[PDB]
Amino acid sequence: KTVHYLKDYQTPAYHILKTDLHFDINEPQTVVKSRLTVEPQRVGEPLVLDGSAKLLSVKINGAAADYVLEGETLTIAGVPSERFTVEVETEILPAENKSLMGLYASGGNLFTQCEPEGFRKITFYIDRPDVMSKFTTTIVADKKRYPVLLSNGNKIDGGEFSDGRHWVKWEDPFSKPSYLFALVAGDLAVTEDYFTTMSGRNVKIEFYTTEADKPKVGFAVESLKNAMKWDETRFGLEYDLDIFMVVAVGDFNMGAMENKGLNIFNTKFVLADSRTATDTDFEGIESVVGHEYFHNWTGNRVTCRDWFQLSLKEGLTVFRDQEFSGDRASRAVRRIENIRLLRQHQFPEDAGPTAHPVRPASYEEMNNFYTMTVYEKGAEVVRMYHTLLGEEGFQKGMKLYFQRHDGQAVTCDDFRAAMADANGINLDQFALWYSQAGTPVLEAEGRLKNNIFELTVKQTVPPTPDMTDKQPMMIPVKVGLLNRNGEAVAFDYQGKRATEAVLLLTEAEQTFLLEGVTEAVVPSLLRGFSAPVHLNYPYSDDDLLLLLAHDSDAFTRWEAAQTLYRRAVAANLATLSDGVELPKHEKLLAAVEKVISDDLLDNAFKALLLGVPSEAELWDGAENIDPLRYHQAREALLDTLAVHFLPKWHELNRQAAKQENQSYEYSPEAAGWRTLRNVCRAFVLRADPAHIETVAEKYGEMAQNMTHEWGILSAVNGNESDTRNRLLAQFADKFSDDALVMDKYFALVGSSRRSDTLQQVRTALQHPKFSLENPNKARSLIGSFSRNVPHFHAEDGSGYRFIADKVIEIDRFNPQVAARLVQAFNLCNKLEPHRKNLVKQALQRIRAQEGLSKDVGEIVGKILD
Ligand SMILES: N[C@@H](CCc1ccccc1)P(=O)(O)O
Ligand SMILES: [Zn+2]
Repeated sequence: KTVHYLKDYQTPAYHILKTDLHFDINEPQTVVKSRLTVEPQRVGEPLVLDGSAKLLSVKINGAAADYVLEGETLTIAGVPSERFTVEVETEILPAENKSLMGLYASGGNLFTQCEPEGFRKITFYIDRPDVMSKFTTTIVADKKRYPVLLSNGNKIDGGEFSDGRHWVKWEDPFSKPSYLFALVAGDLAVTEDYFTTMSGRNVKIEFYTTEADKPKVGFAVESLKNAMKWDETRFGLEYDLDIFMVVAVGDFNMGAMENKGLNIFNTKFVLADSRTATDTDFEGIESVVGHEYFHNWTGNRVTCRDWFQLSLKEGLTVFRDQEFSGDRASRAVRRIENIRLLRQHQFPEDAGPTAHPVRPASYEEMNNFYTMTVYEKGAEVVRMYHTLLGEEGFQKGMKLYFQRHDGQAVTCDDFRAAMADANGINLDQFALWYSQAGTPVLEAEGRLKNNIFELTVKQTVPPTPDMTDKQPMMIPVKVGLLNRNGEAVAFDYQGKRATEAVLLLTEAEQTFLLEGVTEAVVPSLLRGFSAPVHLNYPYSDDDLLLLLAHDSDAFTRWEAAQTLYRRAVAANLATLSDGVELPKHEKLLAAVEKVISDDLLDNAFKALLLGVPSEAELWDGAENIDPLRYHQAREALLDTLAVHFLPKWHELNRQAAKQENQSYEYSPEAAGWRTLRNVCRAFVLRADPAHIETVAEKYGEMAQNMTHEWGILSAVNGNESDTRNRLLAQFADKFSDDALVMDKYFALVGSSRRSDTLQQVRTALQHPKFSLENPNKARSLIGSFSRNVPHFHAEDGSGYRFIADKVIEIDRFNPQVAARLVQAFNLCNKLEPHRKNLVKQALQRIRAQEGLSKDVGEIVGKILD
C-alpha cells in the first residue's frame, strides 16, 4: 500500500516546457493527443509518466517508443540527453466517468476536474505541481452539439470543417502545473460583463450556464467584480489576462475550482435569486467567487511544490476570502460565524482519529486532505501572522512573497520566511503551527495583587495519531479587563498604557504582568479568537453575565453566552441521568431575557447569541459518549427556552418583520433581520407546534423569498404533524424544476428529528429528482442523515447500517463522496460500548468489500486500526 511522505520529496528528473494538447470529441469517445517538450534535469533517468486513460500510442521524437505500462505509470528507459518530445494518444469515454475527476460528462456537456491528480486521467503526464509548463489546447467537436469550446487562456485561432465540426485553439501564456488545466465543451448560454483593472486594461468576464440557469448568475458576476476591485485595493494585486471565464456545473465533487482563467463552479456557488436562494446562499456565492478569484495570485501565480503544502494556497486563500467578506459587510458577525464553523467541524477532526497537521507529513490518498484542518485552521494560522504583524506588516510579507516566488512552486516554509524576513522578526517557533496537529489547551489563572493583574497561562497540546511530542507553540492571546460595571480598565504592558494588548505565550508556562490597575477586574481573554485554542479560565456565572452584557469584543461576548449554554446542557445531563426534574437555569434565563430585549444589539449578532452549541461541541473531550443523552439534554434546553419565552419570540419576530420592511432581495441589512426572524420561528414552533397550521394557512403570504420558505420549513421540520409532510411535498412540487432547491428538500428530509426519518429517507432515494450519482444530492439527503444525531446514532444500529450500506454503494462510482461520508463514523472510539460495537461492525463490513477504494480504505484504517 503506497504512502507518500513529505520527507521523501525530490525534485523531478524531467521538466515539461511545453504541453500541446489536441482533443477530438466524438460519440461516445474523445481521443486526446499530446506533444510534450521535455527537458532533462537528471540526464539518463527513466521517464516516468502518470496515467490511467486507455493508451493508444506513445512516441518519442516521432517514433514509436519502447515503453512499459504497469499500473498507472508509463516508463521509457531510453531517453535523449537533451530536449525531446513525447507524443501520447489516449482515449476517454467521458459519459462513463461517474467519479467526476478527469474529463466527464454532465447535463450533456463535458467538463474537467484536475485538482489534485485528475489530469493523469486524461493523458500521461508528469502530474505533480512542481512541474509547470506552458499549455496550448486544440479542441475539435460537432458544432451543433458542442458550440462552446473552452480551455485556459487566450483564444488564438479556430475554424470550421464541412462535415459539421468546428475547432478552437487556446493559448495560456503562463506556465502552470497540470492541476490547473481545464476544458469545457458544451451547449451553454453566456453572460458577459467586464472589469477595468487599475492599469486601465479591460478584462472581459464571461459566465457560462445552462440557458435556464442564466437569469440566476447576476449576483455572482457582481461579486466577481467586487473581488477584483478588492484584491487591487487591499492587496495591490491585479489580474493578468484580458479574459476571465466561469462555468457552472451541476455535477461536481466540491465547491469550485480556480483553473487559470477558466474557473469551474458547482451551481450552488454561482446561482441565486431571491425566490430560490437563501441569504446564506448569496453570502456563499460571494465568498466562493472571491475565493477562486483570489487563487489567481495565491495558488496560480505562486503554486505548491507538493501536495503536502496544500495549506500554502488554501489557508491563505480562505483567509483572503474571509477578509473580503468582512470588508464587504458585518465583519464581527462574519468572524464569529467562521469561529463557530471551526469549532464545530475542525475541532472534532483535531480530536479524532483522522487528525493531521496543517501540513501533513504523509498521505495515502491526497483527496482525503481537502479538510477543515488544511482550510479553516490553515486560515487561522495565516490570520495569526496578521495578528502578530499588523495589516501593514502582513502586506510587506505578501509583497516579499510575490517578489521572491512569482512563477514558482513553493512551501509553507517559504511563506513563513517571507513574513519573517519582510518584518525583520524571528518566526522559527511559528513553524510548529504547520507541523503539530491537535488543538492547544491553555490553562489560565489571574490574580490582582497590589495593582498588578498577574495572568498565569500554561499550554499543552495532546498527542495525535501521527505524533506524540508536542512542544510549546507561539500563541497570541489578546486581552482586556472589565471593572465591576463592565467598563474597560486601562493597564500597563509593556511600557504602554492601553485598554487591550496581545500577550504572546511562547513557553510551556508564563506569567504576564498587567500593571497600574486601580480597580477590581475580570479579564476578557482570547479576543477576536486570537489563536485557534481551547482556553480554560475559572469564570463564575456572574462573570460570564458581565462579559455578555458589557464586553466590547464580539467573540468574547458570544463565548460567554456559549459557556452559559454549555453549563446548562451539562446541568441537564446530570438531572436527566439522576431521574430528577430539570434545573431552573435561573441566571441563564435572565441573561437570555436581556439579549432578547436589548435593542442596541445588531440583529445578526443577537441571533448568534441565541444559538446553542451543537451536540459535538457539547461532547467534546468526553469518553463513552451516548449521543442520544447529549441530544436529549440539548433538546430540553431548547424546549425550555422555546416555552419560557414564547410570547417574546413572537414579539421579536414581529419587530424583525417590521424592520425588514418588505425588502426581500438580498442585502446584508435585510438578511440580518431575516436571520433573527428565523431564530424566532424555530423557537415558536418548538413551543407551539400547532402554530404550523396557522403558518400553513398564510404560507403564500409568508413565502416572500427562499430565506423565509427555508426558515419556516426548517422550523417545522421536526414537527410530528402531517402538515409538515404536506408542506415539504408542496415545496418539492413548487420547485421541482430547480435542482438547487431540490437539494434543500432532500436536506430537510435527511435532517428531520421526527421519528420516521429513516423510512422517509429511504423513500427519498427513489424520488424522481434524486440521483445518488450527483454529489449535491447525495450530500443533501445521505450526508444530512449521517449528521442527524438521533437517527444516525439510533441504538438499534439502523443508522450505522444505512450509512455503511451507502458508503459501499457510492464508493463503487465516487470514492471522494464515499470517503467524506464514512467520516460520519469518526466518533467510534469515543462511543459507549453498545454503539461502538455496532460502528466497528459497520466499518469492518466496509473494509471487507472487494475493490474498496484507497480513499475510503485510508479513512477506515485510521478509525479501526
Ligand atoms: N482548490 C479548490 C478545491 C479543489 C478541488 C475541487 C474538487 C475536487 C478536489 C479538489 P477550492 O478550494 O478553491 O475550492
Ligand atoms: Zn481553494
